[PDB]
This record gives sequence, structure tokens and C-alpha cells, in this order.
Amino acid sequence: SMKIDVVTIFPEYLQPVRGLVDVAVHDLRRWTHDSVDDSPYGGGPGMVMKPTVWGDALDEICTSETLLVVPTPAGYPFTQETAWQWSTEDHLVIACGRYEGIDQRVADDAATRMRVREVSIGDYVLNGGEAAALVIIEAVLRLVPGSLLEGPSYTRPPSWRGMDVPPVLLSGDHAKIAAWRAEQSRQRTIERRPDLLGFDSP
Amino acid sequence: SMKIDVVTIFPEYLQPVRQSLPGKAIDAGLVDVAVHDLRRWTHDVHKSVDDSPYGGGPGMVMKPTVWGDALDEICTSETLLVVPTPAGYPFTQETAWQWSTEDHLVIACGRYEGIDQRVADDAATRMRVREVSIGDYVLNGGEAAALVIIEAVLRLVPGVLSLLEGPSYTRPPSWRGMDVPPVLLSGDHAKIAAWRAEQSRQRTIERRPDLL
Ligand SMILES: Nc1cc(-c2ccc3ccn(Cc4ccc(CN5CCCC5)cc4)c3c2)n[nH]1
Ligand SMILES: Nc1cc(-c2ccc3ccn(Cc4ccc(CN5CCCC5)cc4)c3c2)n[nH]1
Repeated sequence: SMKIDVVTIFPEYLQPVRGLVDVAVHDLRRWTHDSVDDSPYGGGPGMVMKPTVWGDALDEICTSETLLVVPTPAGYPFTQETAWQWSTEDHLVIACGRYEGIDQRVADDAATRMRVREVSIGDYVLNGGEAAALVIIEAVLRLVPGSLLEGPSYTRPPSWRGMDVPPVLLSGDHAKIAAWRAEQSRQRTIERRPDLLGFDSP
Repeated sequence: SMKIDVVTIFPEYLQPVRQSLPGKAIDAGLVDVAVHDLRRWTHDVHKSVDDSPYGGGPGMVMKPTVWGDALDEICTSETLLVVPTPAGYPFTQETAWQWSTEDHLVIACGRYEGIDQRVADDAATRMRVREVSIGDYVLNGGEAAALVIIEAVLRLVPGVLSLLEGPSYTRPPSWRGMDVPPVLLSGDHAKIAAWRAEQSRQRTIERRPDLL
């Protein structure tokens, strides 16, 4: 049983999300009183989301049991292990930033009352936290109760455009098939992700 | 001027992207994102897109005949065919930069446990094909990966949308007992830059020692 709350200034972006799990999307601007962003102290390009609005939003939504998830390019890596870890949480709150990010004090303040996880979903830059939220939600929820690269998969027909399914997969020999698949996995891993087997990246 | 075609059995999942595009860029002909329902190319009354894996095992595999027809209609010789997969080459910022100058991206979104490998292998005999992973976690299908790829690429296309960056701060100068680091208000911009650099080094050591 999991509750997921997503906070964003673009709630519409989260529509792709659609009894053992409930997911709610909140418009951050609901906690304003008049602008959610301003220029950075110390200078630099772009804008930073003000801590004040976030503090009030999170005050209302989070408890001490909450795991606060903050997507950011500068985060710890979100991996499959992370997904397994979070899959048994009662309450995830995902704080989606925009512009150049969120004032650091939001996470620091929250960390005094709850567990906080700043995470990156990969080494590329998004325009905001929303797409990362969608990725995180999908990877976690598919694990809720209720390494190596996988090799190629095939289905019917056995011959297509003059391209044959590898004959071993048609042979019915479970041992020879398990062996071939293991080999295909290790070969693909060497080629595409040598780091997974402890080798230098290309 | 970039065309993006996305093929998926869940076209509604890609709704955020098309909304995410400002009208100015579309009307300037800078970008056009089209989403296609894969079932348009099914052959049977049951609109079947999947079938059991050869060699056995769990899950299902998407049919090559359906995908073949779809890509035949949508792709040209100039297409960069992007196929999200947990087993793909890593999609990185360098990739996003490379793809940002492409004329035509076609993103083939799998579901179930993936697409019959002959689809990509056949396509690769007449166009450039890139099987890519967006991170070391498993999704339910290619659609979320397509969203990420589209967003990361398009924000690098003019006017369409190393160490870790350190913390950012804005008003107010004091909030819930926490002060903005005084150096940032010092007006010593050489010192500010060095402070930021050290924050960056520190954060990279703590969170991403792999980058060092
Ligand atoms: N794994 C992953 C996570 C994200 C992500 C998550 C939340 C937000 C909120 C705003 N942005 C946009 C954003 C932020 C910082 C910069 C500036 N930085 C300097 C160097 C690299 C970039 C540019 C643009 C997010 C991005 N992207 N990728
Ligand atoms: N970077 C990234 C990309 C994706 C992605 C992309 C396309 C599809 C199409 C179907 N699926 C779901 C899915 C579920 C289980 C298996 C089984 N495999 C065996 C063990 C590991 C997994 C494969 C595939 C996708 C996933 N996920 N993560």
C-alpha cells in the first residue's frame, strides 16, 4: 500500500500517471499568496525556485514518515536498487523543480524532519523534475507487492523478410537455450555496457 | 527543423510532450512531434501486437510483422530510429547533443518485454538505428523513455522549449533558520566562483565518485 504525492507547477504534465496505490498531483502555486522563482544569489543565468512556497506546500503534504524525493541533475543516481528500496515505502513525495532548480534550503529544512533523497535518473539534462517523476513512479510501482543486459527476444513467424529466429530457440532444448541466452546477455553487456562487468567505458 | 514520430500502443502517454511545445516553434516550423498508435498497423481483427517468446519464458514479445509495416510507412533513409530498451547503449547528454541536429527522429516504444530483435536488425540495413537505455532501472515500456529523450533533445534545439552543479539560493536571505551562504552576497565574484567550484567538487565526491 503506497501513497505518492507529486508537487509541480505543471500538473498537466503528470497526466500519463493513469487500489493498492494512490497517486495525487498538486499544483505548487496553490500555496502562493500574490511568483515562485527569483534570480540566484551570487549571480548566474536563469532563476531559482523560492524556498517559501515549497516550505508551505511540503509542510501540508509531508509527515516524518515521508520519503521526500527531489529530482535533480546533481542528485545521487536513481537505480533499480533504489526502485526496490522505495517500493516498500508508505509515502513518497516527489518535489518537481523547474527553471534552474530549487533553493537548497528546501531540501535541507525537510531533512530535519524527514528522510530526503536528491536523485538523478541519468546523465542528461531535463527541463524540470516532471519527466523524472514519471520515470521514478513507473520504475517503483511495477515493483510494489501485488547486473547484466538482457539478450534479444523473438516471436512468430520463425522466418521473416529472410531473417530467421536463431535455430536454438526452436530446438526446444531448455539447457542449450538457457546457455545461448546467457551468452547473448554477456555479449551484449560487453558491447554496450562494459562497465557492468568491470571494464573501461569506450 | 526537426520531425519526431513516436510509435506506441499508448499514444495518450505522449500527450505531455505535444502540449509542452510552444506554438511559436511549431509555427516557425522548427519542430513537429507526431504520435502514432501502433495498432493502426495490426493485421487481425483482435489488433494483436504481441505473441509468445521463442525459447519460452515469461512475458510476451512484440510482433515483428506489425512493427515492420509501421516503420516502413513512417521511416525514410534519413531517419534516426531510436528504440528505448533496458539493454540499450546509454543515452547521455552527448547523445542528446548529437540527436538535436537530426532532421527526423522516429522513436519506437516497446511494451510487454520488448520488440522482436529482427525489427531493429532489419531497419538497420537501410537506416541508422540506436537502441538506448535512459538509466539502470526497468520501466514498463518505452514511453517514459521517449518523454525523457524528447525533452533532453528538444531543449538543445534553439528556441523549441565534468562535475555536478552545487547548491542554488534565492530570496529570502534567511529562511527557517538557514542563511544563504554569506560569500554569495559578498560582491567578490572571483571568490564566489571558487566557492561554487569547491561546492561542485565536494558534491561530486559525495554523490558521484564515478565522475572522478
Ligand atoms: N537526471 C536529471 C534530472 C533533471 C532535472 C531535475 C529537476 C529539474 C528542475 C529544473 N531542471 C532543469 C535544469 C536544472 C539545472 C540546469 C543547470 N545545470 C547546470 C549543468 C547542468 C544543468 C539546467 C536545467 C531540472 C532537471 N535532469 N536530468
Ligand atoms: N532505461 C530503460 C528502458 C526501459 C524500457 C524500454 C522499452 C521497454 C519495452 C518493455 N519494457 C519493459 C520490460 C520489462 C521487463 C523486461 C525483462 N527484462 C529482463 C530483466 C531485466 C528486464 C524487459 C522490458 C521496456 C523497458 N526500461 N528502462
